[PDB]
Amino acid sequence: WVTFYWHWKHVTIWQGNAGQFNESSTYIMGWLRDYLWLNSSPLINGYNPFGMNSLSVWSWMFLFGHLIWATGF
Amino acid sequence: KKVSITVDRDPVATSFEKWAQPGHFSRTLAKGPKTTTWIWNLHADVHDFDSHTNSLEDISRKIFSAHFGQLSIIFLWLSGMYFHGARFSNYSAWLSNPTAVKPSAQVVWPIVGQEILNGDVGGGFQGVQVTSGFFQIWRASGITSEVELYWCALAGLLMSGLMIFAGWFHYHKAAPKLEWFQNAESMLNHHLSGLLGLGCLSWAGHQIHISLPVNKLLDAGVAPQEIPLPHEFLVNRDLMAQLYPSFSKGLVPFFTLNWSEYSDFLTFKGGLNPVTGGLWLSDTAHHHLALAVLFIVAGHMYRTNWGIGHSMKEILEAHKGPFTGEGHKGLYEILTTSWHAQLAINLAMMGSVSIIVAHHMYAMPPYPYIATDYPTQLSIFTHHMWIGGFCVVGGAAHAGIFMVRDYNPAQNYNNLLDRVIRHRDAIISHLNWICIFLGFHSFGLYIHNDTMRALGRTQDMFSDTAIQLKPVFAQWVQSIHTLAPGNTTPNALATASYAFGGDVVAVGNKVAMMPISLGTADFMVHHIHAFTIHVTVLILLKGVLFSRNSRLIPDKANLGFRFPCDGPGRGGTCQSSAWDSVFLGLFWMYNCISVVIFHFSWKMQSDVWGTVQADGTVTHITGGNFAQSAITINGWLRDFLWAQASQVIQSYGSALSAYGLIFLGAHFIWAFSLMFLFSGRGYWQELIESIVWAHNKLNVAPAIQPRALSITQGRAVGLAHYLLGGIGTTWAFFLARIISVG
Amino acid sequence: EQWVLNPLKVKPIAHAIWDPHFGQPAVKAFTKGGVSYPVNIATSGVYHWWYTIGMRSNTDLYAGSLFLLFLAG
Amino acid sequence: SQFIKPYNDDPFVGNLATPVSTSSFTKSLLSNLPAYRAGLSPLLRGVEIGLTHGYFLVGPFYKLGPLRNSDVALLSGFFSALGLIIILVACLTIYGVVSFEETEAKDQLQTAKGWRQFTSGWLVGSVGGASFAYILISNIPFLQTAGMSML
Amino acid sequence: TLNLQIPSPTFEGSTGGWLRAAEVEEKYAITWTSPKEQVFEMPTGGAAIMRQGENLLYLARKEQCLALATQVKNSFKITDYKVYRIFPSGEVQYLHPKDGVFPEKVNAGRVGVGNVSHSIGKNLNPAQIKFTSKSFNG
Amino acid sequence: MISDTQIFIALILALVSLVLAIRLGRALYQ
Amino acid sequence: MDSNFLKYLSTAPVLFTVWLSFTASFIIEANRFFPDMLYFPM
Amino acid sequence: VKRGSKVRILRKESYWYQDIGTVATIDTSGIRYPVVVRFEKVSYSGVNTNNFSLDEVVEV
Amino acid sequence: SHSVKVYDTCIGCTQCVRACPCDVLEMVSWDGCKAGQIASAPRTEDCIGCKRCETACPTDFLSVRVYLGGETTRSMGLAY
Ligand code: CLA
Ligand code: CLA
Ligand code: CLA
Ligand code: CLA
Ligand SMILES: CC1=CCCC(C)(C)[C@H]1/C=C/C(C)=C/C=C/C(C)=C/C=C/C=C(C)/C=C/C=C(C)/C=C/C1=C(C)CCCC1(C)C
Ligand SMILES: CC1=CCCC(C)(C)[C@H]1/C=C/C(C)=C/C=C/C(C)=C/C=C/C=C(C)/C=C/C=C(C)/C=C/C1=C(C)CCCC1(C)C
Ligand SMILES: CC1=C(C/C=C(\C)CCC[C@H](C)CCC[C@H](C)CCCC(C)C)C(=O)c2ccccc2C1=O
Ligand code: SF4
Ligand code: SF4
Repeated sequence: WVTFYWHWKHVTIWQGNAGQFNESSTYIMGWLRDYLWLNSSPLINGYNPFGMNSLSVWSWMFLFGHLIWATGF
Repeated sequence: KKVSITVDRDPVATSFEKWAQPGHFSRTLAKGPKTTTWIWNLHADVHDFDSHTNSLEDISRKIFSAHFGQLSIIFLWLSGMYFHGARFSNYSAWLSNPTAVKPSAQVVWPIVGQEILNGDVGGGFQGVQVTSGFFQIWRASGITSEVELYWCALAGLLMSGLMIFAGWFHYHKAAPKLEWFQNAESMLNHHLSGLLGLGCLSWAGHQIHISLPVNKLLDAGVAPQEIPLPHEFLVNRDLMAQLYPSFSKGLVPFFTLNWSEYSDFLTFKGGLNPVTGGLWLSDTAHHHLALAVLFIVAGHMYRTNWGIGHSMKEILEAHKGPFTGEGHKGLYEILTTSWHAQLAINLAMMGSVSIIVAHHMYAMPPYPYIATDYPTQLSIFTHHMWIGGFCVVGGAAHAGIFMVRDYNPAQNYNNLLDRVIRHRDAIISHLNWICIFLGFHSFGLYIHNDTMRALGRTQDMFSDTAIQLKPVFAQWVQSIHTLAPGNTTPNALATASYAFGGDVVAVGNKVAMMPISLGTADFMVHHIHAFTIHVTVLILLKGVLFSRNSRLIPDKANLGFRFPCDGPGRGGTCQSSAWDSVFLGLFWMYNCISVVIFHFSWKMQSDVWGTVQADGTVTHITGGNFAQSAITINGWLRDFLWAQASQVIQSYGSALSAYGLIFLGAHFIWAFSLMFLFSGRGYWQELIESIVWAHNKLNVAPAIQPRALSITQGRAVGLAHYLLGGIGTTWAFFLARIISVG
Repeated sequence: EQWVLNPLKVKPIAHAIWDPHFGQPAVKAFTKGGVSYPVNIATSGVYHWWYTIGMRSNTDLYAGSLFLLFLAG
Repeated sequence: SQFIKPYNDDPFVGNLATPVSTSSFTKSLLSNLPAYRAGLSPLLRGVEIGLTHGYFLVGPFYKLGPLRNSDVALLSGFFSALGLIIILVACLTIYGVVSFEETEAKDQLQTAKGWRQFTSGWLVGSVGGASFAYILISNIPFLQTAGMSML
Repeated sequence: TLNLQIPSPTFEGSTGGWLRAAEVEEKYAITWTSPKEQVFEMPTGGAAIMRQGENLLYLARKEQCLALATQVKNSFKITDYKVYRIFPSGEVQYLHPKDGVFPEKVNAGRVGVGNVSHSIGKNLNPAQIKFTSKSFNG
Repeated sequence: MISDTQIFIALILALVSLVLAIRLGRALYQ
Repeated sequence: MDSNFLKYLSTAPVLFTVWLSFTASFIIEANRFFPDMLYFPM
Repeated sequence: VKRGSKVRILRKESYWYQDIGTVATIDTSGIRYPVVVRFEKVSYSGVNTNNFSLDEVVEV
Repeated sequence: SHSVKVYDTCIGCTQCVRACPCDVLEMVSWDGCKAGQIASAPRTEDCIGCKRCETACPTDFLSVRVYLGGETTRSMGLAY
């Protein structure tokens, strides 16, 4: 929760779009859509059927986490 | 005679006394609560009739009357659906314009701004869009007005009252004896010939006499209000004979076996109706009539009061060979004494039948204008897939319950059950090995393809533009079934479904059905399905076969079907019961059905569903991305999960915003479930001790001592909230996406 | 030594990549930071810390590494 | 006429005598395998087993490896098979080190000297079989394309 | 003493029986006498039919033998059963009932092992017995 | 930049640290 | 009124459901006749 | 203490410590815990009676 | 092997001995209770640690106590 708050606030200030955080952080759907879904696009495009770039390792590691977390269950 | 009616009159007096005594059915529970555990035990074991008494007759009577109560509830639900279709729906406007009017049969009151959920569904109507498919069913049945829906609702209410009265009469006034219930041959004869056979015959009658002329007039472009009433189709043979001239010949061709004269309203055309995108109703009428004939013939098989007929005990005992000892001996006694074995078999069959229904109903749309209603198709496939999986796991669970409780080794010496028990280790070891093999050579392909695409080696992947795993067998079966009309099915005009191959059937510029090609991704996901089903079988079968004893616990049958453990000893014996195996198999059923419905949604949205435009090209919803993206987990994550969730998270401020709310709420409850799943009883009991101290300080401690939920109840509550959360999340995501884009 | 001259435009390199499971496009896509070999872009902030406390070249970085090796011994 | 019987006329041992487990064909095949065949030193058992497994180890590495579309595919596959052979020989060595105490008996597989002889034979057979497979694929164009050369 | 020549109940065999550790580490034996030939459930899974007279059976664990003893006690009223431990060297150690009288009945000559002369709430805290071989019981 | 000799010197110091770490591990293992 | 039926009606689940529906009906009618009460009006 | 009296428990490990029970029987023989006390609240094991010594019971 | 202790709060109801699946406990003569008997654990090398005896004990907080210790083949319930 702390790192989600820190990262979403700092990304919205650095983008010059702090009003997006000011209007979307008051409800959970804003957190899910404007922070989690919105900022996932370069991460899930680290590799695709069209190519790959330098983020691909994080694109792997992300999925890696989604695997290993589930294994703990 | 041997098959007769025996009934006891007034066995239980109708009184409200036991209504005021919770736990009356159980001698342990009738003493009254001392702890909060009592309440949960009261609601958990209440319909577990065999644990309250040893008399099979009373248990069977309770089962019969509870089945009547469920039938009453189902009839009340159907009457409700008919009434809400009659009064709160846009059904006439949908009948006038099926291709442009969204079905809607739920209207909300304006209270707190929830009237925004009454979306613009077309036809001058505002309401919640419905995906149960009732509009297409009523169009197929020939219902053209809401008055007929009102009468259907009244009939449903009357049948609900009749069922609940029959339950009260057949428990409380005239309860059948145990000898009446123990007639398997008579029950099968009556239920095959009368329930299925006469039901199919009467529905074929309704289809031929009512559904075919009304639907023929509807497909010709006649407005519903000028269509003649069904009784006019019954009495005016000329009015029918303009549409089907063979009705001018009457019933003489039927009794003289000149049946081809009836070839215009009993057809075997196949394919789909080009106007509506559904199956030809003449094909369905011959189909249900043939099913009626086959079921009535099958309903004369079993021996009864008269000398003709088969004896199932003799049939079972005659089938035995050198590999199997005594063979099928002793199973008739098991299935005529243990209700749990019958519940296992019937739940397993109903689940498999529901799965077959889901597959065969997406692939061959049977109703007019249901094929281009993509939300209805997705909803009924997902719903019946989930019901089928639940019923299969319940069949396994109640098989385990039979194994713990009703199994007698003295009556089961060297039969098939005994030999299955005696090589349970070989069964579970070979199945475990094949499950690990399936897991490696199915999921490691996805992991390998993810790594290769991440490593920048596209030529090293498993894909159609790389090293190929071609589904040659399924493609060959598709080629045979496409070639089947005129070669192995000479009397079929078209294929059974266009999914095997053929033309693109499109209705109102939307694809009703088109060929569904199978490539490397389809190979991988079908072997993923096989892997998940085999692992679920491994869990459930291992729980059933080791329900009575094991090398760990030699007296597991004495502990019962449902116990938390046998202590921390032997290293730890946690989750050793068959119930905990069902508890894990429900999770794996959830995983299996989730992957199945994800495959279904993506494959129909990418390769089947879409819009037809000029020059005959088909523009799919996701533009054919399944072939190159469904070979990696990253492709599933981005192009299916991330891409299609845009509709449910941007639904706020629109009519679909409730799905987004439900989306979040399911996301909440599933996570809440892990609090039960990951934790243990002692922590919560000590925290409850502290809270009890707090309530003692203000002298407000309850007389019923609060206790933490049991270990089994902790597992069950976590599983129930987990399943509710996951199914609700998939529900909201699927429904919001398919309503928005389809 | 490149990063000290232009701190706000040059991407800091943490360490080199030698992975024989790489294909050629992964070798190309990780070749950043003004060097001719695949590298990882540093997120630890050691560049800013070491630059602020007075290190400018690669020689004193190596001397500090030697001193800490000796101190660990 | 029962086809499934208790194993070794003991009904309480954890095994059953089945046609798959205890028929004449199964007993003949198991007794004629080098791991069970009488009259063999452990060295020759190792030689036969290593020849077979090292011979078949070349194929998947040649046909599916990362260098399979290059001119050095067979050389890379044989070298990878040899590395796998060396790894398995190390596995055999540590198994024999930890599993057996030093005894005079050396004519059985489950002795220290017998397992060392078996490991030596398995290494020599594996290298010989892998080299034979390399020679055959190098010298026969039918094996290089796995049968598409006929088309 | 254990008579090795006692005939066994008629069983068709199963995969649940004893493994290599029975012939290598230790094995257990149970004998009992039945008044008639009757079908019982094996503790390893499966049904066997015990003969009239004496029955000898071999198991891998003591708990399996005692589970069978409890089963035949509550289902066939057989209480004369005897459980022995057998080693690979052939030494047979009689286990149950140890002095001929069942453990739930008091017999003379039995001495108490593990008895503590105070209530459980009078056990010591670990801090008295840290860095010391004194027991927590006192 | 750094030369080969400097890397070799660092490797020699790391080997000395390896010997000292092995000695500390043996001392801790009694 | 049969006393056993009244005692059944006095059970915790029936009274719980009736009381919570009664409370919900108060909240629903209050928000129907006096909507959008974010605040206590001054 | 006597028959019928209400007593408070001073045994620390007891479930009913500082709670009130009723004396059901006082044994006269040389028993370490001769005071049978019956409680209205059941324990975690579901029992509602226990034996205590004379110093573990105080009259209220 | 696990350690099983019997404290002098035992009332000699013989339930723990009857609940034991491994024949670890037995009843011996005693003068501390009205029943004239106390439980004892001479055979804790066969104790698996299932704590069925602790479940069976009716005295408020238990008189028989099982402390899990070093695991052996018998205590781990291994048939292999
Ligand atoms: C041909 C006669 C006949 C028919 C039609 C049925 C029909 C049925 N039996 Mg059944 N039964 C029969 C003979 C028959 N039984 C005999 C002879 C025995 C004794 C051996 C039994 C013993 C038996 C048991 C023990 C149980 C059933 C159950 C059921 C129901 C299954 C649930 C279902 O699909 O409901 C949906 C199907 C419907 C048709 C819904 C309508 C329900 C009503 C009752 C149908 C009445 C039709 C009526 C006779 C004809 C009027 C139609 C028209 C002329 C107006 C179903 C209603 C089960 C149940 O749920 O019991 C309550 C059950 O547990 N039966
Ligand atoms: C044909 C259907 C059928 C029938 C007749 C039975 C009948 C029985 N089952 Mg069975 N079972 C079934 C299907 C069926 N089951 C299926 C499909 C499964 C798999 C999930 C199981 C799994 C199962 C287990 C694991 C067990 C039983 C048990 C029992 C027995 C007692 C049940 C009881 O008292 O519950 C009383 C009723 C309840 C406790 C109500 C349950 C309410 C559920 C959990 C929540 C429903 C959520 C709702 C749909 C959504 C709400 C969400 C909303 C709030 C947002 C009884 C013989 C138990 C037993 O003792 O057998 C001997 C047992 O241990 N069954
Ligand atoms: C995504 C998480 C995850 C994963 C990977 C697994 C994996 C497994 N579960 Mg499990 N499970 C999970 C979640 C998961 N589970 C959850 C959440 C539940 C909750 C109820 C369960 C409940 C459950 C039950 C009840 C059962 C299993 C079983 C199994 C095994 C099935 C055999 C198999 O498929 O082998 C294939 C192995 C995999 C797919 C794992 C990934 C391996 C791939 C191929 C990559 C390999 C890389 C390589 C090894 C790395 C080497 C590097 C080196 C440095 C080490 C397997 C070990 C069953 C079992 O063991 O019976 C056989 C069984 O009965 N699980
Ligand atoms: C098939 C999958 C795969 C494999 C096997 C590798 C293998 C490797 N990659 Mg890699 N990579 C892959 C896919 C893969 N990659 C993909 C898909 C991407 C995305 C493009 C990358 C991106 C990538 C980058 C960007 C980098 C690598 C690097 C490396 C190398 C790390 C060397 C190292 O430090 O070893 C030693 C290994 C470890 C220290 C990890 C083990 C840690 C353990 C598990 C912790 C617990 C230890 C504990 C004390 C127990 C000890 C056990 C005892 C036996 C020692 C190694 C050769 C790095 C490199 O070149 O460095 C030389 C590097 O910078 N890779
Ligand atoms: C097909 C059949 C149909 C279906 C059913 C089925 C039964 C499963 C299946 C059978 C299947 C499978 C099991 C087929 C069985 C297969 C195995 C893999 C065949 C291995 C053959 C090894 C031979 C060629 C070589 C020895 C090397 C020679 C001597 C060496 C020369 C070397 C020596 C040391 C001397 C120095 C020179 C060099 C070159 C170094
Ligand atoms: C975790 C725990 C384990 C147990 C112990 C512990 C202390 C409790 C702790 C360990 C801890 C930490 C402290 C362990 C960390 C340990 C050490 C520092 C690992 C360093 C290894 C350096 C490699 C082997 C060598 C390069 C040198 C090669 C041989 C040189 C070539 C040379 C160059 C080219 C120049 C020419 C000359 C030659 C000689 C040829
Ligand atoms: C939270 C939790 C509990 C605590 C749950 C408590 C004991 C039961 C909660 C039931 C409440 C009282 C009923 C529903 C709550 C309603 C929202 C409000 C209560 C209404 C009152 C008038 C009753 C367990 O007992 C438990 C047991 C085993 C594994 C995990 C867990 C676990 O995670
Ligand atoms: S833990 Fe189990 S085996 Fe050990 S003494 Fe108690 S009941 Fe017997
Ligand atoms: S169960 Fe408890 S009270 Fe009964 S004899 Fe055993 S130790 Fe004593």
